[PDB]
Amino acid sequence: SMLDIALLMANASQLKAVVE
Amino acid sequence: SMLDIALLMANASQLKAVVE
Amino acid sequence: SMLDIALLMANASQLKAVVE
Amino acid sequence: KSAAESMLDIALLMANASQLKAVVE
Amino acid sequence: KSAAESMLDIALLMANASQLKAVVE
Amino acid sequence: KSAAESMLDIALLMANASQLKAVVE
Amino acid sequence: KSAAESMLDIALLMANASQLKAVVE
Amino acid sequence: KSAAESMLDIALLMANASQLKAVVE
Amino acid sequence: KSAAESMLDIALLMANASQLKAVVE
Amino acid sequence: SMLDIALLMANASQLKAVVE
Amino acid sequence: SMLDIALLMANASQLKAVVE
Amino acid sequence: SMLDIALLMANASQLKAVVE
Repeated sequence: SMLDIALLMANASQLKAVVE
Repeated sequence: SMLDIALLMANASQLKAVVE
Repeated sequence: SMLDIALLMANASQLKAVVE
Repeated sequence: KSAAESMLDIALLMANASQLKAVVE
Repeated sequence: KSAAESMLDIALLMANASQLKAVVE
Repeated sequence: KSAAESMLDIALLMANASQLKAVVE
Repeated sequence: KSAAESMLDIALLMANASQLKAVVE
Repeated sequence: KSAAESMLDIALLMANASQLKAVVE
Repeated sequence: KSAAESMLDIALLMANASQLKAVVE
Repeated sequence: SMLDIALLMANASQLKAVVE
Repeated sequence: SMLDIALLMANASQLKAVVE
Repeated sequence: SMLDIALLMANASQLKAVVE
């Protein structure tokens, strides 16, 4: 007997600007 | 007996700007 | 006996701008 | 000039009603 | 000039009603 | 000039009603 | 028993770029 | 027993870029 | 027993960039 | 000159339960 | 000259339970 | 010249329970 309700959300934002 | 409701969401945004 | 309801969503946005 | 406008979304709606009646004599 | 405008979202709604009746004699 | 404006969100709503009735004689 | 489970959502995404160049000599 | 579970949401994302160049000689 | 569980939310994200260049000679 | 972007969204949920 | 961006959202939930 | 960005959100929940 087991009733897991495991549930996730996630975000991400990488930004590698090499502006001269 | 097991009743998992595993469920995810996800986002992502890579951005490698080499603006001169 | 098992009643998984595994289910996902996902997004993505790569952007490699080399604007001069 | 230039431009690049992206947009994108996801929706989800559910009414799951799982049910289990494991029985052993 | 330049520009790059991105936008993106996720929604989710649920009414899960899991139920278990494990019984052993 | 340049610009890079990103935006992104996630929503979630739930009404889980798990229930278990483990019984052993 | 009884039950009445309702759920409903709205999404919206925009990139409006209005622009006006009113000129009078 | 009885039950009445309601849920409802709204999302919105924008990148408005209004611009005006009123000029009079 | 009875029950009435309501839930509801609103999101909003913006990148407004209004701009005005009123000029009179 | 006018550039309205008027725009709406709306929800509603009436519920008149007379459960005895 | 005018650049309105008027825009709304709205929710509502009436509930008149007369449970006895 | 005018650049209004008027914009609203709103919620509501009436509940008139006459439970006996």
